[PDB]
Amino acid sequence: AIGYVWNTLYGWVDTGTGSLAAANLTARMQPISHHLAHPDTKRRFHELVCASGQIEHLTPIAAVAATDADILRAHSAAHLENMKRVSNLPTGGDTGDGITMMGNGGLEIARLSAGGAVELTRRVATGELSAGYALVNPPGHHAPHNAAMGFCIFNNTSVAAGYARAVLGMERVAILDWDVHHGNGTQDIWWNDPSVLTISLHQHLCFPPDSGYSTERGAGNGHGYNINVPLPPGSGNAAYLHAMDQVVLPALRAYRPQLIIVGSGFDASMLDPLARMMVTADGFRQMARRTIDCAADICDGRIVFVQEGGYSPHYLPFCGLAVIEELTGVRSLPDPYHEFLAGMGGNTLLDAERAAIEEIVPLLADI
Ligand SMILES: O=C(CCCCCCC(=O)C(F)(F)F)Nc1ccccc1
Ligand SMILES: [K+]
Ligand SMILES: [K+]
Ligand SMILES: [Zn+2]
Repeated sequence: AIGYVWNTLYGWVDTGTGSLAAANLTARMQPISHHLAHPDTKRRFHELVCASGQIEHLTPIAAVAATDADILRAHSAAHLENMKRVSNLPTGGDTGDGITMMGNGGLEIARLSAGGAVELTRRVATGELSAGYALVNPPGHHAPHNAAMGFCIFNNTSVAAGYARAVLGMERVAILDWDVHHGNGTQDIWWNDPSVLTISLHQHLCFPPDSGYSTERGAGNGHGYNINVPLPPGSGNAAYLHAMDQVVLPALRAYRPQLIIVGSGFDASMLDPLARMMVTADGFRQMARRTIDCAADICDGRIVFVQEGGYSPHYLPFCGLAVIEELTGVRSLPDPYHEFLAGMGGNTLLDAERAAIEEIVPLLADI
């Protein structure tokens, strides 16, 4: 039994008329119909899940709105009120950073997104479901304790981990983030806390700026329980898999969490505009396979995938379907881009990719 969350409203997120920042007449930034982060990309993933027949092998899980209490396990009271404030606006607006807009009443979607991750987590921890994928939107991993950041209103995976901790009585949770951008928000929230291990693989210095160095390791009792794996631009399947086997899986095995949550972004894909990595659907399949198999060994298979980024409306759906096919064990479709992307490279571990991954190995000893 594999849980699956999609709520119609995830496809209704209002990203405005700009590309990234707002449309801007002085700067001569022409309005456009599809902002980089337009919800269509993730809706296409859902429709592919359905049209492929994969949905026949899933157990649909209705999202429940994250309460104020759920949100406060990961965020400050000032953050929550500010988001209520912004959501009350006639056309809503920018949440603070200039690129993260909430539409009017947008808070309802932000609660359903966080809440989808919570509900899926609850039913897996219960033993109703062995595992699941929550295809939520807006994403979560850039939102720190006290802010919205980089399209993220609330930190979905941290709301879920906070629920696993406080309500389900779990002692140890791991959050593995393979969205191509640094999970700065998740790092921030659990910084001082050894009871949540946070692992981020990312393109070095992609987003946020000046963030996600390997020297960011947590603090206090949480020192040694934040792991960053910054990778050079151009890294593909070989680099990601090397990183899985040499860093991620050993970290997880050393840590012994009771639940693995995956911040699952597909913006490391070969065709993504918002990074320069070369991962293909098979790369993501192989990453999902190894993490699921790891979960089966160390925490009775309790693994929850939660949607993060990815900006290719053409390719993301097939990267996403590959991960769901690994959960259900049922293959629906080939990757119709495979032969096209195959010759492009990324499948060889380059010396500089190896050196980047080898820098993190010593950190394993402190877990
Ligand atoms: O770099 C950006 C774009 C942010 C990229 C957003 C990545 C978000 C995700 O993939 C996720 F949605 F959070 F998962 N903006 C920016 C950064 C610094 C100065 C001015 C603008
Ligand atoms: K990441
Ligand atoms: K931590
Ligand atoms: Zn991203």
